[PDB]
Amino acid sequence: AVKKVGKIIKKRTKKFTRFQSNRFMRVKPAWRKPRGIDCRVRRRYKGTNLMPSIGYGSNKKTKFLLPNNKYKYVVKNVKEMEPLIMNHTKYCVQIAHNVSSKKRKQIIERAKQMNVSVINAKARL
Amino acid sequence: AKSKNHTNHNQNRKAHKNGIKKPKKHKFMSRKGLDPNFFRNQKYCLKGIQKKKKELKLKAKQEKNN
RNA sequence: UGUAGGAGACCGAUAGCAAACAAGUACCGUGAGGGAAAGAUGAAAUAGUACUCAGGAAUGAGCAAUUAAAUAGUACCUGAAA
RNA sequence: UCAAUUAUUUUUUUUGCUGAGGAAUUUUAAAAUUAUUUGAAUUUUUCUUCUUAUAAUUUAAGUUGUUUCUAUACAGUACUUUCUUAACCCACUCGUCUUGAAACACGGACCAAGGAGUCUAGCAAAUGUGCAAGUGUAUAUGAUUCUUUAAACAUUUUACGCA
RNA sequence: AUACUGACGUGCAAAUCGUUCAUUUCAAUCACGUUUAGGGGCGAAAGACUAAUCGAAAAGCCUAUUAGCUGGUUAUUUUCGA
RNA sequence: UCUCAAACUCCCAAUAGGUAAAAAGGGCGAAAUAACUCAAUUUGUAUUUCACUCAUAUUAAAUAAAAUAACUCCAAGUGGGCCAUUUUUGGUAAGCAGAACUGGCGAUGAGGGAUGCUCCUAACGCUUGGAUAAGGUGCCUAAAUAUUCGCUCAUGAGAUCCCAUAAAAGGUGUUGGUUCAUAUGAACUAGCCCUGAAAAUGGAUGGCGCUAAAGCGGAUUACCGAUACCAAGCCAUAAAAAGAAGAAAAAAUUUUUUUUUAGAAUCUUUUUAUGAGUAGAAAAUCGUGGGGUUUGUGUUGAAGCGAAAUACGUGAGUUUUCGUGGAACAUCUCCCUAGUGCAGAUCUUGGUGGAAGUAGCAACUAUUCAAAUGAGAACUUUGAAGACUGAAGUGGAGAAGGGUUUCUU
RNA sequence: UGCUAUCUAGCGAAACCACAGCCAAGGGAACGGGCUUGGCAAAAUCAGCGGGGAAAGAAGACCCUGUUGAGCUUUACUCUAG
RNA sequence: GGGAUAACUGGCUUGUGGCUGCCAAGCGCUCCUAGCGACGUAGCUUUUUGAUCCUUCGAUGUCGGCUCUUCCUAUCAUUGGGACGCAGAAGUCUCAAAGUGUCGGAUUGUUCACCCGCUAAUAGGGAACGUGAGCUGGGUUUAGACCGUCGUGAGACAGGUUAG
RNA sequence: AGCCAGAAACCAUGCUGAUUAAACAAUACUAUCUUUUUUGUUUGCUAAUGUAAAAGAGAAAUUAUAUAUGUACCGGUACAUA
Repeated sequence: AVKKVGKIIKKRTKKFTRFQSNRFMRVKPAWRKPRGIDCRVRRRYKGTNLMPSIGYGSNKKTKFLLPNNKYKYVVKNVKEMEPLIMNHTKYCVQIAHNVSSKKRKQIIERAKQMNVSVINAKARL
Repeated sequence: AKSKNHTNHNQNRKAHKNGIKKPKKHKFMSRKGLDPNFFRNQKYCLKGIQKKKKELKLKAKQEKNN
């Protein structure tokens, strides 16, 4: 059920996958809100796939936080180090999809100079 | 082709949604329909009072300036 | 409309002219008429599969072989889902 | 033996669940309690009351302490977490028009791509913006304006629309 | 082309096949060529026929005709809500 | 004197309805003004200016999450409704037609009613715990084979509103009563039970079952029982507070070392209340194509695609890894623009399944043997047989129509 | 009795298809394959068959409705060739 | 376009139909009740006909017969009985009973009906008005045609007929 | 209360089926193999793991229920005992 880690409480692990998605193969699993009449979702019959709800929303101290205890910041250029040094105690680097290996390695070295771990550090090696 | 006729149903309940609105209860009311002769004499009286006020106001102001 | 330029906050091959193409064609209709589907290997094929083996042959395999690359071999880019 | 039932009260035995917060002047002030100090009170007190002065503390003023363990690890069969069946309890074809569909109502074999409130005219209110008894610059002219310029810029004092 | 309301009825066939039956020297049958064309023709009349088309042929256009009616009408959360 | 009436009325309810409870006002006075007014310029009327003064320093009766009130503007959706209690009209009646008041459903989950759109309980963010409601407590099925007093045996008993049958009428079955007579004989009476009491797949107190009840009628508690109720946390919405600059801790050996040190108005801190929803309206978002702008990503392999991720977001999504892949890719910095978001239309177009190795390859009497060819021969060729077409011929010729189909290799 | 069916070798479709596929009763849009309670319920198949799938089909040809029509008629209205 | 609305089932109801009652004035020589039973009055059912319009009109194949099976009982006969207005023979009313049986023709479009005959008796019903991918196609009910009546007419007729 | 006889009804008997019981019994023969002990069970494979219920998984009069069991006499009588 509910997932405490320190004073970071996250309410719901399980994603609100879309109503009867396996039943009709054409349906995709990402949420879509029925405008149907007698849909067994909005007409709120118990035991079906649950609706997402704002109530499940994160606590304001946590909001977007990771179990890392640092907010993730995605990095595609070396120059992004300069704000990240001042924020290192509150923010963590993630290196972007594209980043060429020579540049990526250089950013990884820079991140170590900034004393902040890369959360996807082993990538492209 | 075979219609239902009427019902008063829900109309009272609809009326209570915004409530039953009531008079604004003004202290003055337009008096077109009210008693000729007596009301034109009132118009003369009122004009008379206005003239009396005007005479008083004009003389007092002129006295104050001097 | 015919021809010639110049264009674009246009379309990007089920779109855009019916037509990116050997299309006003094929094809269908007694005829007037109706009218498609249809692009892409690679930098270079003056690099387009040599050679060997097993096969009646098709083909297949290879210690053999082009290419940077052949689950890149001309029904050749990528190659989704069912 | 001294019930019982009301009334105002005073406790107590085990125990269940909870811990938000984060105090650069409201985690402050008083209260409380303890050890002091001064004056009183009264049911007269080894938890008796008030207020006079001093300290500490907590019942004030939203959990803290101690000891384990993970572990003396470097990813392991433990731990995190995905997938996977299970099992208990619950779970009727979706869309649809209809007061009313699980229907013996209608559409849907399946998958992919494409696939439906727009544009113009005139009008209105809204809100922004510029100016104000004016406003717009119309057709058009003009320029030391000429890849982008098919716009941009300018207009030698009673033109016209609307007010 | 009368009947077997036969076989066939995802056919051999969008009317076939089998058996039965009517016709067979005349208002006969067949060919080819020819005439009459769309509110028109032509009709031993059944509204019959006029190229798998008919109580108004086929082709193209006015046209994206019109439809108070049928169907469909596409991401998310939050708020007020008949 | 008997019995009476929707469309009769001497009298006459409950329910429903209206006015009332003072400050822009009301009191009692004076002065003014008239073309109104009387016999009569204060004789009144009405108005105006000046006075003196009425509760509200708990409010000229209460009570009120009484401004969430008004009012203006602009617009939507809708105009086929239905159900229940109670009153009710027509109709033999009707899950029938038609009304009234109110509440539901529609537009609504949740717990009970065995099941059930509507009955009852009760309206819903996400969670933890409590205690209850409607309702239960023999088992299915969670809590009592609880307590307590009656009544009840049925050769088709009975068993929770709506609710799925049931009556007049009987009964020397049993149980209480009550009137009479003489612990007996009568007569009544209502409780249970019986008769009255027949239907269609096999069959329905929900089923099993239940009789010292788990039946019927009471009472006594305990226990169980909801997303309703209370406390607590978190989320968003609504309202309200309040706001345009300074040292805390730990580790060392007073001084060295380690962490932190907020001021961005659609903003930050804080508090309380609130959270239903079709049709419908609004706002905040997220994505797609293109444009300007900004500052980046590219072959030390990007986009794309498959598979994923201790990933992030309530969510749409976003971000990322590995694999494939081999060329162009972004902008959230800001803002314009649009052929801009699909599951569905007997959607359009294309591909593809299950149906299925199935339906089927049935007009027209029949082939056999041997040989040759060839990789291979039931259906090619040659021969031998057997057969058939049977001159209205599967034989010759020619027309239409086709057009090299001919013929050799 | 023939020809088929049947079985093999060979070639080889289609209609249809929300998901499907045992009942009984109940309630329910008042006749359920799925729902509630009961009965129950143990692979895989081959050959048949017609009880059911309110089986398949064609936007009820019937009936009703539309200020959609069309056909036809008259001493309906308004015209008009003759 | 329409289950916004008929004809087909189902459903509610049961007026109408059918079946069972209660009673006691008469009838039954005589005798209320062996058998009856009025005037009255209570139920039950839906094999009747209605009333209806909830369900289905992008279709549930519209009557009947044939064929075939199963269920019901409100029993006609067969088995066991009770009563009698019963001497026997019969016969009549009645109860437990659904184990078993319930026919051949003539005439019909026919449920129904109506003769003739057998029988041992020739009971009554349900199953989507049992049963059209079981059959049949005679009938209502497509398009051709006929006669009568009605309509000026075109035409119309739960008026009749033949062909489909 | 206790009883009896009594029907084409009822249940057995009889008869048919019984991969309707995911049923079973007896018999016959056979597959390097069976039995006892030790250690192990942190290219599709080629050492090898599973339990719905250990914790003292302790406990065999009997008709009974408005009375039972022994023992002694002849199902009965007498006497003990729960």
